Amino acid sequence: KSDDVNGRTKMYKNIVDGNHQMEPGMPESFNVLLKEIRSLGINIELED
Amino acid sequence: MKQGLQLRLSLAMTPQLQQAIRLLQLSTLELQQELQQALESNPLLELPVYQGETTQTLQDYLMWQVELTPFTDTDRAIATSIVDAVDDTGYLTIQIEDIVDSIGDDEIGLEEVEAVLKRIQRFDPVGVAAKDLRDCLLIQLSQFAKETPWLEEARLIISDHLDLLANHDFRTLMRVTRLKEEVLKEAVNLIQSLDPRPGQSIQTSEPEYVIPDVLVRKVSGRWTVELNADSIPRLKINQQYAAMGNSARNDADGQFIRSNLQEARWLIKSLESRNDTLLRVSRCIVEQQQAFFEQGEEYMKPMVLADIAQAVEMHESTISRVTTQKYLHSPRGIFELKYFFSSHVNTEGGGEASSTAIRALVKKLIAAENPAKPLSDSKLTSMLSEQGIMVARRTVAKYRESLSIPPSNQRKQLV
Amino acid sequence: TPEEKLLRAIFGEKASDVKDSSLRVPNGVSGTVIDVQVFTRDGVEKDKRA
Amino acid sequence: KDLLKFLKAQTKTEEFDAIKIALASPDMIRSWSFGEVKKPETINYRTFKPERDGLFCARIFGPVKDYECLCGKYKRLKHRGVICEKCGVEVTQTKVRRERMGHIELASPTAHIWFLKSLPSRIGLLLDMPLRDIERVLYFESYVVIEGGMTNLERQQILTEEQYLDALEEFGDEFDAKMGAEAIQALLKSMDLEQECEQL
Amino acid sequence: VPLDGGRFATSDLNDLYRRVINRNNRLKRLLDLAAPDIIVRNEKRMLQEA
DNA sequence: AGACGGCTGGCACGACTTTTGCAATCGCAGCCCT
DNA sequence: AGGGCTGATCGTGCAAAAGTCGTGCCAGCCGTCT
Repeated sequence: KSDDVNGRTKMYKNIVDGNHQMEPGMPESFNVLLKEIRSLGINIELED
Repeated sequence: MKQGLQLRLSLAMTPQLQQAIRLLQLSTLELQQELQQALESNPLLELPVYQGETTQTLQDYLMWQVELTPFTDTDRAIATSIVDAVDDTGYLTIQIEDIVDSIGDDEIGLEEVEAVLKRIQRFDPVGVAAKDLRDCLLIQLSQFAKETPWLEEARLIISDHLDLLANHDFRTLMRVTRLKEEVLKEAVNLIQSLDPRPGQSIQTSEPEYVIPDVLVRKVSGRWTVELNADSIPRLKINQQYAAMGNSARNDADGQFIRSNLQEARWLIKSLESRNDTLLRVSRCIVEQQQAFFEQGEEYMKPMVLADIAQAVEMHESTISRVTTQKYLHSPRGIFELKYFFSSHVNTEGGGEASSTAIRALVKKLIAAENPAKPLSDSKLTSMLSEQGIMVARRTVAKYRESLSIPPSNQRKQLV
Repeated sequence: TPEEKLLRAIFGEKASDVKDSSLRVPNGVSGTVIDVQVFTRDGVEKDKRA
Repeated sequence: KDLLKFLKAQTKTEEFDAIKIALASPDMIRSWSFGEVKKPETINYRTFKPERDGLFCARIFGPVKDYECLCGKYKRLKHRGVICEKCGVEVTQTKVRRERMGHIELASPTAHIWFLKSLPSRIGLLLDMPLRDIERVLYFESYVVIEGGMTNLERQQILTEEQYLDALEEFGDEFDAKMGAEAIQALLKSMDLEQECEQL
Repeated sequence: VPLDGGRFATSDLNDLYRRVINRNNRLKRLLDLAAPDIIVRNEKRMLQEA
């Protein structure tokens, strides 16, 4: 229901195909948060 | 008169400063960039929140249709490649062979690409990717109901009689297609309502910007003009810097401050003089172009650069410099400064006419003509000579080319 | 633009010169027009049915 | 490019666990950015096109709305990663414009306001200096001394304009001092950590 | 975010970058011209406050 | 079915436009060469 | 002890070659009527 660009189309496809299955992805708002924090002299990144 | 020498009292080589000042007044928005560049060097001169809403953009609809439609992974890639080759009008920009080459797959064949293109053509609600006006017309006819008047005749005409329609060779089309006389006009009219360039409906964008520079309008019975206050740049001498330089303890620093102040003062004076000269030139131009300003383009006086130069004390070179990328807004609209100047055409009654006004009158006459019988260029020349053209229709032909007027044969069409 | 020139020779009077910017009622609004008015600045006298 | 894995490559995300945080470094900032902005111009009203070397400019921040390059040539999906010569622009999706940050060099040094301004003075607690001194020296009106052990002067003490001039007058070119953020930067780089930690 | 259509008029994000960019450009250009210490220090303080 | 005609487009020529490329001569005097 | 001579400061055009159009003028051709 959110900013996840790759999720809305996939869920519309699954619903019109009658799959009722979920694929999470990762919200774009968190990417905006990361980009905004990195604008300040503060390093933030995602580990594995 | 009487020969003599200097018996009572009464010029200049402008250097790089005044030379660049003359090189200024070429533009306004660009002048701001140069002014900022100089001011950088000169140190003594000084939610509900509106965010973009996504739109279909005439391509997201195609992508959504591709996603919803069932297609193979290779078919999906080919569909994406086809969607890449799209146009605002709606025709495929790149060739099918170009798409096959861009695919870079030995398997990618012309047959599969054609099948994908055919599926995509019916995919979107608007018929698109036809890559041919004939193809788009065929798609529209196929979408149209079978029970249509002269539908088969219209389809046959669209098939291979496109050239006959292009030249408006109705007699040739009737002779070749063996179509019914004055009845094929119904099929032609039906073909006319086929929505050419269907994709362009999804495309919508406008400039909504004129960036006016001058404002002249009629008031109290006379035209009054003024420079746009917002558009005119302004420079201010840094008072703190001037005070520091005046009381600078270091002699070298004071000398540098003095040199910078002199340069800044010269630049400011040059900018102010350029603005004032432009205002005066615009006022003088309006004084003589009031007829075109009020009555319209038809009442445009044939004017030359020397004509404007005579009314002012500046030279024709200054006129050309002023008449460089300058747009003035008035009640009539936004027009370029150079658009005022026009050619002089000899005319009956001794007067001379502006070639722009002559072309406007020619266009007005041509538009107001019987569609069955289009006016000949010689006929139009005679009609304008009835108003005193004194033209040989070659200049009329050039003006028609400027207005993209079609041929008399081409202009004529079935009533 | 040979394609556009051909289209204009075929259809014409559009030539893709203008885009549709017509004023259309937003969705979910049904009604009857009571009256329209038009205001034109001085200097323009189009006044087709003003 | 086979064009069958390139589209599959865009839609991918990592496990992305154990998010960390740390102070940034100038090298990391340079690595993040692709180009440098130099002009305050954002958009031109003459052509409605991205400016050159500025905000919203091409050759930085990525391409424009389409795969079409700004110059006009190399406008098709047939080109996937090539960069044109008349215009340096990667032919990609437009969404990448939201993932490319820029950089400005800022030759003059500058302190970070988030530090030395919260309740604990990071600069103050690093240098054992009062806040008043740090903001007074941050604005070119305190002229703190940097170093100099030969002179009878403390390493970190406030020396006003008159004081600085007279100190340089009698002590000569020995009592080195600065008045800007570079003073703080030098005082902070030219100090050990383990030795002061052991002393404390 | 164009309001009038003619002018976009960015605010709260770009005027600040504009200020910093022009001020840094003026300082960098001026620093290479052996400017007096007073003016360059004042320009540096302007840059820092920006 | 070969010629009339109007169009169109190439060709040319004086007459309006315009752009760039110049950057003159002038009175101080102390220092360096002879 | 006397000459050379050195750099400060200065300045809204124009003109000259080039270009470039307005206008007319010629050559062909195809739609057509003969």
